[PDB]
Amino acid sequence: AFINDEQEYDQRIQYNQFQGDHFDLAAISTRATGLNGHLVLDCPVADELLSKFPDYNPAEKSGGLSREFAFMRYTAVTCGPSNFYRDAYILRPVHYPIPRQTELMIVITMYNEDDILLGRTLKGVFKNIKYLESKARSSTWGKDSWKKIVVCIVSDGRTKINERAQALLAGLGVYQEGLAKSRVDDKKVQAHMFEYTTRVGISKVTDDVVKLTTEKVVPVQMLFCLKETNAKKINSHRWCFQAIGQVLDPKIVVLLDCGTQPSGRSLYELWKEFDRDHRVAGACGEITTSLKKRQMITNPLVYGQNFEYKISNILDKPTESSFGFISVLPGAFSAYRFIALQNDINGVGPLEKYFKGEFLHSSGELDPNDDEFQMKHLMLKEEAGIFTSNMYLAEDRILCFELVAKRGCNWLLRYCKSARAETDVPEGLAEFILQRRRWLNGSFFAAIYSLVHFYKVWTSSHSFGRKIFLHIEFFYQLINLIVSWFSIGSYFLVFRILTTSLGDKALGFAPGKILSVIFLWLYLASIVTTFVLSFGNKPKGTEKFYVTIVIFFAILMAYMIFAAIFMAVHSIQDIYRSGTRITVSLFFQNSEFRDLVVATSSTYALYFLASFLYFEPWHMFTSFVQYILLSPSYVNVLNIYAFCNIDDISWGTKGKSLGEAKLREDGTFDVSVPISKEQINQSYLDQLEKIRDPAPPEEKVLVTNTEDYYAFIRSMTVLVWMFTNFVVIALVLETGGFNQFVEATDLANLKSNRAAVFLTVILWTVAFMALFRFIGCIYYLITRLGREIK
Amino acid sequence: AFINDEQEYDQRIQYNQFQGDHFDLAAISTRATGLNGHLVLDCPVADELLSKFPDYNPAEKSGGLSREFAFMRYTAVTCGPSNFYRDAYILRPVHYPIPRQTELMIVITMYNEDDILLGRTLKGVFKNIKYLESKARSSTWGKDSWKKIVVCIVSDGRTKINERAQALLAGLGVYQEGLAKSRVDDKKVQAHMFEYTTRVGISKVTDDVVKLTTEKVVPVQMLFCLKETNAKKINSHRWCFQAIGQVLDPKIVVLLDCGTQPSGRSLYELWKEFDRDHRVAGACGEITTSLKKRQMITNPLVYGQNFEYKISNILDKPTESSFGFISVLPGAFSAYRFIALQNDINGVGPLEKYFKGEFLHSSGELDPNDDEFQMKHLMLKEEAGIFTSNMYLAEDRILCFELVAKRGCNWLLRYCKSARAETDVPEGLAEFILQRRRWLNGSFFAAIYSLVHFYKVWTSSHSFGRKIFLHIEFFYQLINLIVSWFSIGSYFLVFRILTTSLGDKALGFAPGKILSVIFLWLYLASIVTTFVLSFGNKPKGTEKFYVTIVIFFAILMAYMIFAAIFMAVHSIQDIYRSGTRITVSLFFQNSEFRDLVVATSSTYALYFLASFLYFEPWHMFTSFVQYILLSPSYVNVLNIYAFCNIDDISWGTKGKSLGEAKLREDGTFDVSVPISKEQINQSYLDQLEKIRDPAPPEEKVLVTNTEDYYAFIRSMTVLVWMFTNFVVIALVLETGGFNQFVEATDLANLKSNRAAVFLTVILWTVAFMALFRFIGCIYYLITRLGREIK
Ligand SMILES: C[C@@H]([C@H](N)C(=O)N[C@H](C(=O)O)[C@H]1O[C@@H](n2ccc(=O)[nH]c2=O)[C@H](O)[C@@H]1O)[C@H](O)c1ccc(O)cn1
Ligand SMILES: C[C@@H]([C@H](N)C(=O)N[C@H](C(=O)O)[C@H]1O[C@@H](n2ccc(=O)[nH]c2=O)[C@H](O)[C@@H]1O)[C@H](O)c1ccc(O)cn1
Repeated sequence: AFINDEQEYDQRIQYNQFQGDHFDLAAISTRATGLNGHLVLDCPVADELLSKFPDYNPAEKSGGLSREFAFMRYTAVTCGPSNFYRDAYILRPVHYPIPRQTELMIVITMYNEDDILLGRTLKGVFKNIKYLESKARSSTWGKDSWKKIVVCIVSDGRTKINERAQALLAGLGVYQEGLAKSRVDDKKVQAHMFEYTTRVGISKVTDDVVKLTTEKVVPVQMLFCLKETNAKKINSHRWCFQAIGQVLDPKIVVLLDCGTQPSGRSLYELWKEFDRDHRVAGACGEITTSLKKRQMITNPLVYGQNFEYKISNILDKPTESSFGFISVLPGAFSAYRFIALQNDINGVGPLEKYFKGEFLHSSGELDPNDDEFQMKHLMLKEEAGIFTSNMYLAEDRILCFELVAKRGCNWLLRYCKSARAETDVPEGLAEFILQRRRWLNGSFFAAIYSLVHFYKVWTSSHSFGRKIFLHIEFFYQLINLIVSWFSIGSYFLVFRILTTSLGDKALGFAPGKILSVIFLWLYLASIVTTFVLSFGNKPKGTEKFYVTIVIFFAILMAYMIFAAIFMAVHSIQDIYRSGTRITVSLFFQNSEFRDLVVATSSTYALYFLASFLYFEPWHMFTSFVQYILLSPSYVNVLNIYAFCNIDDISWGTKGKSLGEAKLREDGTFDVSVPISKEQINQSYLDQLEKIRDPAPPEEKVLVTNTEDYYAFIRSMTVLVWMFTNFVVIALVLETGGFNQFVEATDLANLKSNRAAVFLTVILWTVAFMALFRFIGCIYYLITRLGREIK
Repeated sequence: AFINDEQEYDQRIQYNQFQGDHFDLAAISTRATGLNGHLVLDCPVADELLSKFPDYNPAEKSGGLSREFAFMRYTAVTCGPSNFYRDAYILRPVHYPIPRQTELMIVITMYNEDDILLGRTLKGVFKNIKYLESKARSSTWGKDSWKKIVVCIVSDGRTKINERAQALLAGLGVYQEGLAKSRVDDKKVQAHMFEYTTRVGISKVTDDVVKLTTEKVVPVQMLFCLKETNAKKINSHRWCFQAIGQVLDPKIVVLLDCGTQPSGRSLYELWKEFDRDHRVAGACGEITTSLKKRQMITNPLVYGQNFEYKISNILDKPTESSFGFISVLPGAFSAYRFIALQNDINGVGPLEKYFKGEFLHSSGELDPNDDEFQMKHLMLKEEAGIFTSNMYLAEDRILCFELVAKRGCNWLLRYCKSARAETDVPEGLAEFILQRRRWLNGSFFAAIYSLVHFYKVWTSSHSFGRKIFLHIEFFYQLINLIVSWFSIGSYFLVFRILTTSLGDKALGFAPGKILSVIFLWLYLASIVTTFVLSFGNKPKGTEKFYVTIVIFFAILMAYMIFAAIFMAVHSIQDIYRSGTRITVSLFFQNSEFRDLVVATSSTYALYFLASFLYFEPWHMFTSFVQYILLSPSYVNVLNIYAFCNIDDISWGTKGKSLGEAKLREDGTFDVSVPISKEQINQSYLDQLEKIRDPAPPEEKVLVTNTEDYYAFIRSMTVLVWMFTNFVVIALVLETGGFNQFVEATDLANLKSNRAAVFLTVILWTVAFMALFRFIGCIYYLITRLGREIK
């Protein structure tokens, strides 16, 4: 088990002086004393772990180690997040005789994750902490910097945590099996907290095994909170913010997920981003996809996701950062300023909005024995509108808007490209669809909520120009939402127009008509099958149907590109045939050539320039084709599945022995039945009276269950989506009854004109959005360079 | 509580001699002795119930009543249906010193039904038994006929049974609360059986209250089997047939449902049907809908259902009875010959097929403690094909085909119109849809199964002509299935053709085009909304959407009828305009007039004649319009909901405390945690070894859950249905890409020709099916009259 930039860190660190502070222990005889009336145990760690440390001395009973390094502390929490601070639950960092002030709380969320992912995450965090320690000419960082950093691991589900990750945590010395207790004082234990200052560092993380060693390891404060029952990531975040954060009172809370490995200096970059400008309240870093042992042709999906991530980080994040409002901060890797998230005195704030979703989106069955029964009952009893009851879709995204548009605060959201983190993307198609469901739903709901409540930014204390530019960004987001809502209809219209154009006898392509008909039939079949499977079955079961649909859509996209190229070439040849010389004006006057070629080429050129200026050009070659071929799948399959499954009904449906006869030694059976005449007569009369009366009306008027409400909401949403898309399609191609209002000959010309107008509109809208994003990223680069010079 | 044809029965009955036979009791001290090692208690009934009887004498301790009338017997059954006969479970009728042979077992099924429905059913049964007793010149019936009849009530769910119905049963004296025991000898009690010979008769059943009296009441044997947990009607029928039937060994088992009130002589008619011809194995009686306090205009749905039932009983049942094979025997009211249902020595038979559906269609989670674990494990372990695993759809319908096409037996199914029963139809729309789901699914699956396995009738020992006529019936059923599969597409095609015909400028109707377009859009919207609601929501929640859709379809049907009439009138006027005189040949040569008018008029005339010849003409006037207006709803809404919900997933998903710390008198908490160095080191080494190895491949290869299988089956079925219907529609109206293969002018003429051909085909197919059924019912009437003369 035990065996270049990192080397620089080791040189600056002495490694000889790591004596811990003395703290009061809890007596353990096996009666044990608990601090403040709570179940607290300070057990000793395995002797071998102590022996590994260089400072260990065989003569010393404990090796001469400090109290913190020698004993691991276990606490059982029964109250829950809401009352954790109210109760006298004291964490070790604040329990020292000299209080320790936290500067950076690194939160890690785990759920049945393999030991490899946790090992990679912990290796990244340890490397970042080592770099922070090694820093010499820093006012805040340097010697004894590890005392200001706390690593919190919140595992979701005691019975769902992977055994190998638990073994890894035990190897760190944080976790011990025997300590955990199910109940205390007839009260259920909601969470189990283990606190330990580990001096064990992960040397390397291979593909199959994890190797940890004690050589050149900086001490790290570890707090491992194991939850008794899984209550989702929102409940995990409630534990992190509402309960632990208040006790620790840290700044710049960093959120991480298992499998995300930050760089060697990324956390320092995030902290510097927060430190330079005091108005910044949230930050995010570039996220990258690993391509170590994945081939270009064997894994098209991975490379498509890589291209998507690179384009996002290069165009979308910089522009939003320039405007000061980021739609989404990646939960996998982001950071928030703690004070900015605090609610107002009135009780309304970003955290309240974020947490309300967990309470509202759940079965209305509250256990009276829970100590949080009053809070949940009050929250559910309150009248909730459409937006409040549907906050669960937005998730973290709501926090960004709530932070920017505060009543009287001046906060901003910023994106830094210096911070980089590597994560693992889902290789399988079913996992990809399941992941994209929530992304799409959250993005749509967040956009709608922000656009509807855009007036809230007026009261915020921002500069007038800042408000004007925020309004410009809101207008851009409105345009993007409108374009995204009509994605499927626009794709179908473009496909139909391009395929039918090949059917014209003017151009010499014979199989055009038959191919167009076959592709239309296959498209309709794929759409219908996708809808049926989305409503009925689970992605993991019927994966092959989705694979076939994706392959068909890739082939169709290839055919569409070929048709567009053929049409453009034919138009150019006709231009030359017409004679009278050729001029650039004539080329730009031809609708076919212009729309089909110029717009797409301009968009590609903008993407290429943006990639080059960021010194990340490879993704424009290695992973472009896969993304282009998969785009129709992105629009159709993912969007259909996301909209059909808006409601996430995780909870199930709903939720005195008469007697016991025991055979005795003899054949007789011991029974207790009525014997007296009086009681039998009384029972008979009671039955007669019970039946001898008319049936009263029920008039239950029960509130009923919430699952019906969310199912209704999802049904209405999908119906409206279908109706609008079909209205647009009927208007463009005269598909419905509109063809009756025209004649045999006028229909063709009118349809052609409408199709041309639609094509030019959509293509130029896409090109203009690309230009907008390009200019935004250019400005981001210029301003970042100028700030760096300063 | 206690207060003309029936009068005739009382006159013939002496009512003075009703002494019961003596039987051995079980000692009840409160240790009580059980017969054959089972928990059996013979408790005394309430003294007032004994006092009511005329034979009661105040001087006598028990009033002089017989043992059976004085004591009620309770038995606790733990084994279940499979092993009930194997175990020494003895029912009172077979426990007498002189064994009693059962002649007619009247089974009643109850599930949270109101006391009113049970009261009506029991009143009907008691009246039938009284009539049988009164019969004088009968070899089998007459004096002491009540000893040959046993009434079995199987209630589904101990905790779901309605309290008022239970009070009614207690008033009868069958049920007592104290006796029931949850467990015996550490074995769960599956069912609770109460046996009593009640002399209490229901005098009348008002709308709100039930009145029972002891005057002029014939004793009735009652066996009330209350099941501990609900396992559906198939499990109830398993209890009735597999377990009670074997012990009683009756003939002509009669099946009834709560709320079905048979006539005063209906059961005698069924028994006579069985007695006259020994080849008959199953029988059914006419079922009627009550219209006492329901208005023609206030309740259109009730009258539509009334018309449907009358037409069914007048046309469908007689023809199938004439052929000797009935597709469905109403479970609410039918009868079966017990010996015909018995399985073969090899273990294959109608009952095995019927019961296999319950076992296969359920969660694959068998409790090892069940005594039927071996049987269920063997059945599930066996390889099951598509048909065997989907038998749950057919339900009772499978029994009919399994009976007719036996390997070497000669059995027939017959329908008698002398037997009549009145039932309550669902007034609400949601209840109607829920009821029709299973009807449609069962009919479709039974038709498919019978058609596929038509060759099984070859080996049956029937006359050659009988086999020929059965094959003719199979061909007719194949045609009916084909017509029913394409119902929605045919309806849409007819609607589109009729609405577009009004758009032609030849006829002077201006709003035709706009109305056609609007109706097309509304039709598409209704279809899409129906599909979405069927997949997503529950009928009870979103009832108003269905109501609106039904109203729209009724309006559309009215408009379609108007359009057809207008077109026919215009065609006749053009015929007159053409000149050259008029002849019947010219009228029958015009496709428009012929197809639109002659076929529909012929069908209506056939229906009218069939109604008149059966002396039931009123339904052709009172309830015809409602059925005509609701037919499109029948085809669209019910069929869509039934096909979208083929899978009935009733079951849910899926299905050691670390320690306990108790605070003592002092502040210390009592805990048990590791103390010794050795155990801590051993645990640390164990964790190191656990993590120090590579991850082995899972390779679970688990069988997985069955719900996915049924969801997949339903998805495939709906997809195939959609594909076939759309193919037909595209072929007829040139809706898809087919229009590309024609020109501007030829398309209109070709579409018109195809539409005319489709209209004539469909209308004449309907007319010919109506004629076939009419001839069949005519033959049924003639043969029944001839048999009556004989
Ligand atoms: C999605 C993320 C990462 N791949 C991931 O999987 N995140 C999970 C999530 O988003 O839910 C985390 O949630 C935990 N979880 C799961 C189930 C539960 O029930 N409770 C619970 O806490 C999981 O263990 C996991 O750590 C990915 O890197 C990413 C995100 C944003 C982005 O812009 C780019 N990339
Ligand atoms: C449907 C029938 C009657 N209205 C009815 O409701 N039958 C129920 C059924 O068909 O299921 C019976 O099944 C019992 N049941 C219910 C739920 C459960 O979970 N377990 C259980 O035993 C119910 O109590 C009830 O007696 C109607 O008259 C009819 C039938 C056929 C026909 O051609 C014409 N009309």
